[PDB]
Amino acid sequence: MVEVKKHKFPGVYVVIDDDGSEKIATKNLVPGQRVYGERVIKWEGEEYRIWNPHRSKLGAAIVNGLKNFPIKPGKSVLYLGIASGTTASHVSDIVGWEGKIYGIEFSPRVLRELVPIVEERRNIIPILGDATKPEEYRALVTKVDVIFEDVAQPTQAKILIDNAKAYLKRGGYGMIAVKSRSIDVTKEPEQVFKEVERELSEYFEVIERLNLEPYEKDHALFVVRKP
Amino acid sequence: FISENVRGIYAFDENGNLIEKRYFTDKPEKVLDQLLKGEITKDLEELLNSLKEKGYDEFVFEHPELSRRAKELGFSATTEFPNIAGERLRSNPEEFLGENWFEEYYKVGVALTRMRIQEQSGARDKMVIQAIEALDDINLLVARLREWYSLHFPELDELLPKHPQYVAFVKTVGHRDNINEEVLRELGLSEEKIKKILEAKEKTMGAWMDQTDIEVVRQLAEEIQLRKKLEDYIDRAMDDVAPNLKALVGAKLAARLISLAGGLRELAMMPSSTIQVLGAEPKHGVIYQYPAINRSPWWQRGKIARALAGKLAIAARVDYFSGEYIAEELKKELEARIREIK
Repeated sequence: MVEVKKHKFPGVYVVIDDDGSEKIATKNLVPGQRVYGERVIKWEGEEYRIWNPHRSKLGAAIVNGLKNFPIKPGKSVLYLGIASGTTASHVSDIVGWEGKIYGIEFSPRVLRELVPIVEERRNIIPILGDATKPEEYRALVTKVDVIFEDVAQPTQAKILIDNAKAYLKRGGYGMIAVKSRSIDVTKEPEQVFKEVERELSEYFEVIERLNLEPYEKDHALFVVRKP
Repeated sequence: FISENVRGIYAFDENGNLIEKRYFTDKPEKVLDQLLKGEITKDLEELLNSLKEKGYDEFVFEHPELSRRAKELGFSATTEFPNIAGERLRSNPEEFLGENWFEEYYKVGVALTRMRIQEQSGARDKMVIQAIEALDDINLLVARLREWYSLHFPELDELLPKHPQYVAFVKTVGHRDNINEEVLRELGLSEEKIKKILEAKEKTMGAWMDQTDIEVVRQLAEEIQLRKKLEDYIDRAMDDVAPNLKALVGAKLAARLISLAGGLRELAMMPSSTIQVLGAEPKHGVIYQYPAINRSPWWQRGKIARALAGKLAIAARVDYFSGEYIAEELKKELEARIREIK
């Protein structure tokens, strides 16, 4: 048995297979185009991809049951971390040829691989950039609808806030996969997220503080809204 | 006022109507890489002038570097981000660009990346070791010029200590008697240095020469250029090979580490301990050149150095494999382990 249905969320699908368990899956927007060593599938003619959560930190947020997932289809999003393309290939699928993504991990060595992908997946801009220095790509992005930050920086807080104040339409949202020690290697995780949700919500409307155990220790996909 | 996009630099009135625009004459990917960074290109100057002869004295750019070089150019410039120019550009791409405006942010989005990103290469760590090895041989040539430009003029040496400030004199003038009070000003000399060198053409002893003069100038010509190159290639290619290792202790000590271990793999294969001493054996531990280790009393160094080696190791491992930039965390982690060492 290999059965595929719609999920809580737009452009998100759930599948159940021979082992009788369920796994997330996204509508691959590019037939036969496989990033990250995927597990893909095929129903009546469509190539739904397995959004394995060990590999992506959103897999987790979603499989752990996310409530507000501002990433609809059509919605252009800024993305601070696009790296190899993995945790971010899916989010191209969801968005659709009507949506947009400006992705921004700064190690060329890495990014360099996502460059091919964007040939057929013409729905992402592979910006080698730096998101601590926002101005420095004031010319290859535009006002987005969702900032999604996944960066091993320790100031994730003011990074999100500042990219936000630059490119995030009023009423836009924002999602920041926050590592605990990433922000403080001496401060207790529970106590950190209280300080993140604090600083963070001094500019935002805090929608939801979602944990990520047991896919990632002290990880926690916040979802801010810009009033 | 002034902002940028895939099409050109735009100019905006206090209320957001379009003042003047001008499209990129050279490849966008060539120009952005400069403006975005804060450098001024020919289109950003030409628009700065035509905006002026339209009757403007105020300027606001989105990058504080642009607007700092804008005023060392003459134009008074304030720097505010996001300025109403870009807040006008991004919020309305199609207005300016056309329907397919996105395609256009991508076409040029990609182009620029493929620029900034060096093609995958089997062994660039080896290319670095080389260029590091060279920068060591040029160190010797520079040391060598010293007594030379001086055989004919011993004074200078003490006056200009900084090599690049110094090689200025030779490269351009050569002979003691080629000295002008009006080319003494130019080059960057102070008033004191405008007499400390007008005391040159006519003061002190030194065996003038005419053929020698044009032997040494040929030496400074070839000294600058292998130097820069090496320093600048060693940096911009420490980004492909070991960005973590790099942002940890600066591309040089980085490159020195890769080299000292004779390749990347080799470095990666190194325990904290093997790295705490990689560098020397009265030298002892290349990594001790670290700012915070040096500024500290020997009794505390052994401790910090340990902590560095632990993070340099990681930097290597990831660098070896994936090169995912995790420097920040580690620089953080490290800065937090050291305050406890006090």
